Amino acid sequence: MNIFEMLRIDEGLRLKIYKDTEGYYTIGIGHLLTKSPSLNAAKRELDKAIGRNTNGVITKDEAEKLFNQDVDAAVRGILRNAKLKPVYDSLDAVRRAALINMVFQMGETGVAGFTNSLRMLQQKRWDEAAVNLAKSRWYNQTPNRAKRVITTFRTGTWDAYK
Ligand SMILES: [Cl-]
Ligand SMILES: [Cl-]
Repeated sequence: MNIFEMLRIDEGLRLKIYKDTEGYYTIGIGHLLTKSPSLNAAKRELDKAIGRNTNGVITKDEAEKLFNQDVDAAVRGILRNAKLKPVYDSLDAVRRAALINMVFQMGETGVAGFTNSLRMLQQKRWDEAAVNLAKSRWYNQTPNRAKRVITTFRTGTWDAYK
C-alpha cells in the first residue's frame, strides 16, 4: 500500500463535477475546484485546470493527471512549511503517508492548526496523539475517514486500509 492507493480509497474517483462532503464543487480524485456556489464558476475552473473545454466532464487520464499534481503539491507544501517539516522529518514512512493525507484533505493551513497533536506526534506519544486528534471538527464531520487516518498514526501500519 502507498500514498496513492490510500488517497484513492479515501476520496474515490468521479468523472463528473460533484459536490464534496462540505458541499464544494470537486472532480476526479478529491480535486477541489472552487468554494463558490456557482456551477459555472466550477466549469470555468475546470477548463482552466485541464486546458480544454470540458463541459464538466473529464477522462480517467485527466483525473490521474490532476491527482499526481495534487499529491506532489501536498508533499512540497509540507516540506516548505516551518511547522510541518519537523514533524514529517521525525516520522517513519507509514505515518508520513498519514500526514500527507491530512494535508491533501484540509490544506496546509488546516493541518498546521493541529498544533497540539503535531507536538505529540513529534514526541512519538502515539496513543495520546490519537486521542487528541479525535477532538476536532474533522473527526466529527468525517468520522470513518478520520478513524482510518488516526489508526495509521496510532499503529504505524496499513491495517485500517486493508
Ligand atoms: Cl490546477
Ligand atoms: Cl467519513
